Amino acid sequence: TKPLPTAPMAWAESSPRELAGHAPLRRVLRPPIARRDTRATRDDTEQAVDKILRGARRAGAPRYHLTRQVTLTDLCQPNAERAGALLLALRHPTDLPHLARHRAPPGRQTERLAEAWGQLLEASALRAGLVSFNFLVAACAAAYDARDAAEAVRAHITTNYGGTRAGARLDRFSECLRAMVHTHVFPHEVMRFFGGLVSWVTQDELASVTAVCSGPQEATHTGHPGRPRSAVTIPACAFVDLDAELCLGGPGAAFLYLVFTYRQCRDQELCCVYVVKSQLPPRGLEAALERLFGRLRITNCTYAAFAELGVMPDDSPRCLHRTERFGAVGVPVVILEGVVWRPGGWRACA
Amino acid sequence: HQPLIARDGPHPVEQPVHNYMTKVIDRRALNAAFSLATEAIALLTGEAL
Amino acid sequence: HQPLIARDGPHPVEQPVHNYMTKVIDRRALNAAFSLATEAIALLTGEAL
Amino acid sequence: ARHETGGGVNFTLTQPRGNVDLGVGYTAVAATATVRNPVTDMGNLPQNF
Amino acid sequence: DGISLHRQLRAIQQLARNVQAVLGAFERGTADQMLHVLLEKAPPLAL
Amino acid sequence: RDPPGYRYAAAMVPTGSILSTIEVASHRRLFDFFARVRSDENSLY
Amino acid sequence: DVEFDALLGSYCNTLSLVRFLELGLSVACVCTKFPELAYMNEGRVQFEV
Amino acid sequence: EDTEADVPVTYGEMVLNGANLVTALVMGKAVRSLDDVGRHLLEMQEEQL
Repeated sequence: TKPLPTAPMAWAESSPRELAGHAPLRRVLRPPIARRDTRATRDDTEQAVDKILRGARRAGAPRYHLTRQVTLTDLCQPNAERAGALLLALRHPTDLPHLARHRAPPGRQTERLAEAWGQLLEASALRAGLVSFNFLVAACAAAYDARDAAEAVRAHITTNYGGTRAGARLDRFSECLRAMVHTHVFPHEVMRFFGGLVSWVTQDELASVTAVCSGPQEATHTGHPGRPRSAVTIPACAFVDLDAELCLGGPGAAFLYLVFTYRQCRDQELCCVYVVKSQLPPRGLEAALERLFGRLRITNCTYAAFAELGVMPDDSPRCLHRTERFGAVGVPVVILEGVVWRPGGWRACA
Repeated sequence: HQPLIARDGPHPVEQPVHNYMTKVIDRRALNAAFSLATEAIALLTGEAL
Repeated sequence: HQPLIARDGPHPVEQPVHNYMTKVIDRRALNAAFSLATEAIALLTGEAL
Repeated sequence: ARHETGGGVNFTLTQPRGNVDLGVGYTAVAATATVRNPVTDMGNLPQNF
Repeated sequence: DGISLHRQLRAIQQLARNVQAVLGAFERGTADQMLHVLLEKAPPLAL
Repeated sequence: RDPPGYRYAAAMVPTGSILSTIEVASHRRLFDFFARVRSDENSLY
Repeated sequence: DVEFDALLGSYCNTLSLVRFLELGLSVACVCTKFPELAYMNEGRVQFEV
Repeated sequence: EDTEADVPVTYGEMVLNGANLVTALVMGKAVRSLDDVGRHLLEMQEEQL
């Protein structure tokens, strides 16, 4: 509104050459081709319409695609988990007891997934829903090494998620996950990336979750114009760098990847969810999965299954390590800053 | 409107005739390309001034 | 046209709806019969005068 | 909120609000007058386990 | 462009209808909630 | 069936208003050309 | 031959526009508008007895 | 509540005299009063909404 930063101030309002571009176009000339040679309210409602009319006088910023999806709140809880977490959508659940009968190698129990999932519908009642990211960490917490913060994820879930004995669902949904790998219907073939949390509107039994299926994170209309900001938070058991572990100190844009690990043994099967940050091409990633996760390759013939997640566009990608309070429990959480979401597909490595 | 000519028998008589056609307009276009260059955008825009 | 009433979620939002329709006439008639008599034709014409 | 779909363009409008019920003690009563159609036929349908 | 001038009108009204029919949904929208509110403050007479 | 859509230019200048308002689609079969629109549509123009 | 169809004239509606403040029910409400609310966190009200 | 009622006398009349005729012959259609619809599709094209 006519400040005194008058050098580049015109450039941020969209510039100085734009009036010069409009000088040869609009200011001059006769070309295209020429010839030869009622005290408070009203005006409060009046300045309300004036707050509408100024938006009609005129019409940089990137583009979004917001997605809404009304989802029951058994497994995931957008209430407990703050704005800026990952969300993972699921398929339809009744295809699970039939596809386990066919894709199973001979000598395995096909009727395990039909009963393990059947005891979660009987545990979540104590339909393509949603599972948030922080709920999924504590289910696979029994296969992470430091294990101090894998139990910190499990601490705030049983006490804060909407639902009676979500920890009973945790030992059932992880039993559902351990029934996935055994019955050969793999969990990467079910989980679908949904956007990061910007807002959610709940009700009885269900919630209207809004997210960002494509775009940046930090400038979304959150819904509350008091706080139009939202940063991405990931717990420290799933966050795996690859720049420090290989002395790769060179700057550049960084990529984000989801990574699953499988472990196929006779009634000793583990699950793990990792979120890998790297500067590597997606064609030059499976060699790194050979390097760290060749340990489960010897015991296993798919052993890993990954998917793209998004891009940190900074020449120096920026990380933070704080302990946010999920209710009354502090969990070590890696903070990612300025993430531009671009989804992708999955991959098998048999 | 076509004409006749009268004739003697025993040839059965011919009557005045008429003709009606319509036709359907057929449609075409033409094309030519004007393309500019980047620096020419900068100068006209006023950015490189 | 049809009015609206706004609502809270999680009801999917509803938009104004406009109903357009046309009706087609249906055709009828009436009937009545006037009949004269024979001789009454003669007299009016004047034939029997 | 402007979010385009289907080639169209959507404008969703929202008016945030708040409600406090400033009565102490019961300020409203709802009495049931009549009865319309009882929905469920009162039948004999046994249950199967 | 000559027709098109006739066409805007045919489009511009189609805002007027929508602009009215929408804002209406709020007035009628309020009176809705008061009911859905007052039905939950209110116990029945017999009780 | 020959249900020609109604003529918007003429209907732009109506002869007289309707009075009662009802959900119309409830009973269709009275009409011939019947159309619903959500808030606006492309063919109107 | 001469034939034609016809429009015997068209009829619109008028959406009845309703101010809430018209209805009797406006007695129950006490309606005071924030021009700025969504900024606000929990508001409170106080009673003494 | 009353005995003698007031009643209109005449019918209405729709005659094709005028430009509404030509379209019946040439165009093959008719509009009830085209001497008005035809008019107000001119002023509207100018003034307002």
